[PDB]
Amino acid sequence: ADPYDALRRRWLGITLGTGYDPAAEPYASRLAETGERAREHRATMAPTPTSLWPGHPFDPPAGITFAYGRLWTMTEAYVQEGTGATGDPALLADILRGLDHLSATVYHPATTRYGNWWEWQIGSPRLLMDITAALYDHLGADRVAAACAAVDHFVPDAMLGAYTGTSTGANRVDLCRSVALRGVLGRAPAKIALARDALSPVFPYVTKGDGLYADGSFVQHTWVAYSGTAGQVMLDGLGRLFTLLAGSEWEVTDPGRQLVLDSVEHAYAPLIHDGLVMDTVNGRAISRGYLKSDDLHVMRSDHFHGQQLIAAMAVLAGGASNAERERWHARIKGWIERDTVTPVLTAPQFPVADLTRLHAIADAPGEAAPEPVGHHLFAAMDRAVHRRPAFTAGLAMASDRIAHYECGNGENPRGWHTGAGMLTWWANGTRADQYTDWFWPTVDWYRLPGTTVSTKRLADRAGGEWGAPKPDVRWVGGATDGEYAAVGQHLKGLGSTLEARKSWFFLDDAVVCLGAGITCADGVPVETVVDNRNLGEGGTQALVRGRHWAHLEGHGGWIVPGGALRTLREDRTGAWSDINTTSTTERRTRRWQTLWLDHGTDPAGADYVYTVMPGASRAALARRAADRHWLTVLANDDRRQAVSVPSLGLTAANFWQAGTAGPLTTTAGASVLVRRRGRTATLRVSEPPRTGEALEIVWDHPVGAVLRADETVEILATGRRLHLRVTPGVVCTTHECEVTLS
Repeated sequence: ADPYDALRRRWLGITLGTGYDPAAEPYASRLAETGERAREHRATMAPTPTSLWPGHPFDPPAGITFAYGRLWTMTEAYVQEGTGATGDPALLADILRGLDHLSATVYHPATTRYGNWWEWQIGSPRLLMDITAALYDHLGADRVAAACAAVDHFVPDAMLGAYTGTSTGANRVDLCRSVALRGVLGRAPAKIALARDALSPVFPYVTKGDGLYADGSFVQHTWVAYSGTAGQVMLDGLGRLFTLLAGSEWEVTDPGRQLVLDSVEHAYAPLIHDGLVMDTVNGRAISRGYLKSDDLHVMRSDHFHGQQLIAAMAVLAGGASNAERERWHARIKGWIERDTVTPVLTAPQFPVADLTRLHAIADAPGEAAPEPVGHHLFAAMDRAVHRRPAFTAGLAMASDRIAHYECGNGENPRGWHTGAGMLTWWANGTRADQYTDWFWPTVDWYRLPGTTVSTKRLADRAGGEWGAPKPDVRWVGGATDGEYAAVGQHLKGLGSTLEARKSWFFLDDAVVCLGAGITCADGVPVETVVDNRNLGEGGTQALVRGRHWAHLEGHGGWIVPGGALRTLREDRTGAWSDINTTSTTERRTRRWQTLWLDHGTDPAGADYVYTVMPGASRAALARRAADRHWLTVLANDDRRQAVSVPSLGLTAANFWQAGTAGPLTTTAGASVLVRRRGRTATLRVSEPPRTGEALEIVWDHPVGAVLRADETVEILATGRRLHLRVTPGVVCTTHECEVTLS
């Protein structure tokens, strides 16, 4: 009918959800809880020249936002079925008095802003608009017009002008949201259109600093890999607006919008496993667990963050094409089926609108999609993710672009080595709670899985907060064909003289890990942590040691040739408060199985070889341990590290400098993957140092003719050898060339 009516109602569908049964669980419990809190706020509401609730003053301005936040909850009790206060006139009268009092006292066009800009331009107006929308029919024309004028005053048009300062990224999105709503409720088309338009500069990929990158990475705080939690914010915020405006005269039509939509499968989905989103992209938030300020007592964890990120995808899906919706829902349905740790459909933190969208997804006909097999290298944030039938793995590195770790606001004080080549993993089709079940509050932060560290003692927050500490290196990245990968990290340890070359070769049922050039002058032992597994409370999983191997029941195994493997099993006790000033002091005990290699004190060019086989059975492990022809280490030194795997027709090489490994030669630091498939071979090369200088590769193998090659790849010779000249760019893109053999 009317276009403003269609938006208002669509927004209420988005904010409150639609078409569920308020008498069914879990809705019924969420609605009752909103009722119960609304009664407590109504009982305590007390209007005075300086507050609306006692103890929350209007200066500092957080007191204003705090007041609107409670009137919102009161509104929800008013409009929703099953709260035990649905449609109660006395509750209505109290929301009114509270709104009038804020309007009359602080939040109006005569007040010149004080303190934190965010409370006036984001916190408060986003709630005022939602209240005005939910209570549109009960508020009268003067209140509606006065809410609009207040928004015009605190968020003028100019706040949607220059894309800078407090008006970028998530801030820009949330500013548009208020303007858009003010347009809808005040029936002002120009404000809607300005909201629509001011979304545009959020769409393009960035190439430095905060934002989404073309390769799918997502960075925040300038240096910190942050897809896990900051991604939730950008998808939910944009998701709300794309959905609101879809089908209307102000629908987003900017072709950039496709980069937002593409991000769901290209940036976020690969970091989601059976419901969790990987702690390698959760920054300091890995340390929260039970928050002291959280009255619902819901543990933060990789699953909790995953649930939020999944919910946000389900929001954006109303703003996408049909074909997109049907792919995204199929993925979400798969996650909903596989997450046995924190059941998505009954997650306690979900409000009913999120519950509604996720149940509609689970109740629809259509595939539950499995996570596809493959490899995603997020080079711009130094992250990799590998999936095979037997397991899922996530790797965290650090470079001159990406912090070793973030600490700040009293969180994550010991996260120093989470960037030191940390290799996290899950065995597929087992409960996916390895990092969820009080992993972080109990772990030994000096022996994170996969890493090489000096055992040197470090202070809490060593290196500085907010992602200040970055190793002084360039070569961090790799090459992939979307299925297998050569990844390498030139490591300088946090707060240490440690320097090391670490490589990972992600194969079909294993990751082969090579290290070389391990050099330290700290005066203390240096370790490589072959693994460190949380076993849960009182775990009795058998550890069996053949081989040069060990196998951990329920987990997988490790092959370490040349012996000297150490192991320790021990119980460790801790509390989230040990790693977060804002978390509770409740304690748990967890048992741990830790494996490592001891490089001695002051190593000078030490090295290692090990293979981890996540998810492997005992028997698969004993056979691979006895098999000495499946893998050849072609080179393992500080000039180059390289493997040959005949069963995959695979040659993989990290060149730390010009050199030769097996049949490959390069003029410069490069990562190279060659795959031979009968009569065809594909070559992939990237340049992780990112100098962008042209480099040459020679593959000593007879090749017939070139089938295809990227523009950036020049063919210098075929016949007896293949000789390429690659102009590689500065973002560690993998360049491709496919040739017929021989």
